[PDB]
Amino acid sequence: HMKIIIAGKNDIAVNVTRWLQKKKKNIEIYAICNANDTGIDTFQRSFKKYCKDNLIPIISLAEAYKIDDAIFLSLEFDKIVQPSKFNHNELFNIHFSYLPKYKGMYTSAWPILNGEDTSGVTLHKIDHGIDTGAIIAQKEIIIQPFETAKDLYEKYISEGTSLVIDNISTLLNSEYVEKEQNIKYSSYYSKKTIDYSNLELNFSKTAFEIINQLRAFTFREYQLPKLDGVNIFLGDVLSSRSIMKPGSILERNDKEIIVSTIDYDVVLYKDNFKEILEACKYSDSKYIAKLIRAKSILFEKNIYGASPVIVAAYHGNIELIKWLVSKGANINDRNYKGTTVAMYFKDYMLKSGDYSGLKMLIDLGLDLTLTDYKDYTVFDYLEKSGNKNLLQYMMAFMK
Amino acid sequence: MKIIIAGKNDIAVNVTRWLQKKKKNIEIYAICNANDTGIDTFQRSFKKYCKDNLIPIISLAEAYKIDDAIFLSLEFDKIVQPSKFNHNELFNIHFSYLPKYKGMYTSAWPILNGEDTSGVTLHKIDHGIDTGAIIAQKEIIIQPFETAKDLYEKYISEGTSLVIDNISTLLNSEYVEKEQNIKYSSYYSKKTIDYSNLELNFSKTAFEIINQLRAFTFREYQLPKLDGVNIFLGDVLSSRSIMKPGSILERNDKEIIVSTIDYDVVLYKDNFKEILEACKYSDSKYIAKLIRAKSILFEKNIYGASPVIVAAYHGNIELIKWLVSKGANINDRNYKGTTVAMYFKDYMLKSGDYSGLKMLIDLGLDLTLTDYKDYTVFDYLEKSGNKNLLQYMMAFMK
Ligand SMILES: Nc1nc(=O)c2c([nH]1)NC[C@@H](CNc1ccc(C(=O)N[C@@H](CCC(=O)O)C(=O)O)cc1)N2C=O
Ligand SMILES: Cc1cn([C@H]2C[C@H](O)[C@@H](COP(=O)(O)OP(=O)(O)O)O2)c(=O)[nH]c1=O
Ligand SMILES: Cc1cn([C@H]2C[C@H](O)[C@@H](COP(=O)(O)OP(=O)(O)O)O2)c(=O)[nH]c1=O
Ligand SMILES: [Cl-]
Ligand code: NA
Ligand code: NA
Ligand code: NA
Ligand code: NA
Ligand code: NA
Ligand code: NA
Repeated sequence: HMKIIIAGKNDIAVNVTRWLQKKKKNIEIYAICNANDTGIDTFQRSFKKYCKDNLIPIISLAEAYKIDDAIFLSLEFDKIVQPSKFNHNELFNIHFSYLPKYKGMYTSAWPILNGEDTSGVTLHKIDHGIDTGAIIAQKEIIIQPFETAKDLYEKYISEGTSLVIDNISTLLNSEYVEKEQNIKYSSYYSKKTIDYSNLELNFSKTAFEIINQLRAFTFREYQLPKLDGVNIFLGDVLSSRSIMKPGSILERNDKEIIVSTIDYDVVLYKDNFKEILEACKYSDSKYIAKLIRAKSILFEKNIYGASPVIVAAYHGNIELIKWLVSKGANINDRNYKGTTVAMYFKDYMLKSGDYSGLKMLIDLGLDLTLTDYKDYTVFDYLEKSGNKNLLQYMMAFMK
Repeated sequence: MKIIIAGKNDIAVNVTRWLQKKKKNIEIYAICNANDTGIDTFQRSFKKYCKDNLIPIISLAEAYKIDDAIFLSLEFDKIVQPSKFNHNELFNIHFSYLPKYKGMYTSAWPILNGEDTSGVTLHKIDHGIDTGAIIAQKEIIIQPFETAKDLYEKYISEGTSLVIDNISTLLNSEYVEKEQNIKYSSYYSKKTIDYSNLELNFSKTAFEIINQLRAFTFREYQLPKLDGVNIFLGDVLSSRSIMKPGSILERNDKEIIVSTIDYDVVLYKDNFKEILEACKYSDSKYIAKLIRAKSILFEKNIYGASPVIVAAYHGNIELIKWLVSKGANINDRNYKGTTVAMYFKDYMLKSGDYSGLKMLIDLGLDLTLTDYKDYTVFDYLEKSGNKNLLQYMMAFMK
């Protein structure tokens, strides 16, 4: 007889709700969605789309205020909840910082920008204020020095998901503890603190700070940082210290732009992801290696979720797959419909008739049991297309 | 031995002064910052001190040619060519714990950002800005109650001592250098704060806004304002208004209460002026009721007069004892270097009542101190022919 209202967006809303349906089938779910959920799966899943496809009713916040016997759980939700319009106090939020620091907006950027080594996710009570209610559970997150705003956000989504799952029973059974947030070190950033319509690198800063600007503004689906309108994908601190005014362009080549700072010169790497992606169809690793300035560009994706590893698999480019995996690519990487590397590779196998590299991919960790967001395995697609012969081949190599 | 002092303000004066007393064989050349007006304000003019002490004033171009000098920058404002000197004895005092807080407004940014500490750094002048290898640092604890002005004064004081503590090593190539790290480096330009258009930001937490107050509280430049009304500090309240941050919840003659992102804040209206006036004649019981922030007791008017000075001038000894027990400086000075003892001396002359001198002495009054014309209180008594008071005060000297 319990009820829960899940209000928000992206993979956190989707995977928390999924868990509920799998492990809490018993509980009635109502969903609230954000204003800019279009019902189309982008780099994050559409929660609106998920709810419609699963017959989970979508309600408004107005209506949510009047359900007395429900828990309310907000996950990247875009609406100011007014707690007094509820007739209960079981209102919970996952905020993407280690509160009491970084209340408010852009928590994937500000910690990077300010030079933080760590951040966190915090489950808390909702009160009238913004990210101010009492803390229930938290988890510290390491921000690696290579990681971008995008990587950080994806960690938020992932850890935020687990924290909810590790606590949701206590929320449902009213078995949780709370602690008021401290005054000291409390910080907050409004939407006005960064103007993503007019984003600008500031070279009157240290190299350290400037590399953190790049990192903090590297979130491809929104933007990359620019210099003279040229997109940049990361950069490094050089050993030289130019006499010239900070902001002064020291060199341009095909791959990079070097710039004067307050202290050390920085090299900014021109974004060539699109060129790299094209090249991953047929080129060997030797050729890709020379294209690469920052190693992490190998794990970037275009607006459909296609990565270098995914493109490599689609064209059977097995020596490149191996290399990409050795550099840290995910052998089970997915695009934004959940289509896996193994599914792309199956297309290559059908087209070429060369099945011989499957065994080696399986040894790299390739997982044939995974399902896309229609809940199909590669096996279901083969059976549907009537390729029984390739189906049994693939079956025999899985583990 | 020989030294070029390039810079401005009290630290440059203090180090130069110290050198003329404790190392009278050293030759000194100065460079002054262009915008030194030659006139003392709440900071002393280095240019003025140099002209009055016949210290030669030279330019960067000249400094490059003096091969047997060390070059000491005490907030010098010009980029130098390090390698153009024929030596590498090139030093700078910077008012931060480097590599953090490179650049400008180092009395503000650390407080704004919620730091508990800062410091001063003696380092090499090298390529970059504020980036040369570290020679010696002093950590400074920034107390929760301390303003920009309090921190600036610690910088002056501690930087001066940093220099003095290390001056032999500087003159004799006997220091140890450690190149700075890059990690946690920060820098702020002069564009990062616009002091001609300061606005408090209330879309912030209580902690941040109190730290804004502190950071912007530097009376001789400005105080923070709400409704064009000046504020001297404030406090966090345990209540939490539903009203948009920045909404005024209450006002009276003492204070203004405002909504924040989290905890309501009380902003205390600046009543220093009222306090200073009252110090002429009120006792501590009355004064204590005017105070909303203890440290307003140590502010100064445009001449440099504090409560303890006004009290001494008026022979208000009961209040001096109290002020001192609150942390005041019994030897405070105005912007001419006129000490508390000099003001009290005037009171003794006007009153003919000398008996309170022992009480101030026991509170720590120092009569040997000198003003910026270099006179003690005894010298002024001499010049004025007040031989009786001079004899009375002299009786106290061991
Ligand atoms: N070569 C050299 N390096 C130094 O680090 C140094 C010297 N000389 N000489 C003395 C002092 C000078 N430090 C500075 C610091 C900032 C500006 C300056 O013009 N800053 C501007 C604008 C530049 C920008 O932001 O790009 C500002 O932001 O306020 C000038 C001199 N200094 C100490 O070691
Ligand atoms: C709106 C926006 C966000 N971002 C980054 C910073 C944010 O932390 C991150 C997620 O932003 P967003 O998708 O707005 O989610 P949330 O509002 O829940 O933080 O995306 C950009 O890089 N550019 C943008 O224009
Ligand atoms: C110029 C200025 C400085 N300050 C503070 C910030 C600084 O760290 C501190 C000392 O500055 P100061 O050494 O006077 O810097 P400047 O070269 O600009 O004179 O005073 C103000 O509060 N208001 C102001 O208008
Ligand atoms: Cl198929
Ligand atoms: Na209610
Ligand atoms: Na914005
Ligand atoms: Na530079
Ligand atoms: Na001259
Ligand atoms: Na300014
Ligand atoms: Na409030």
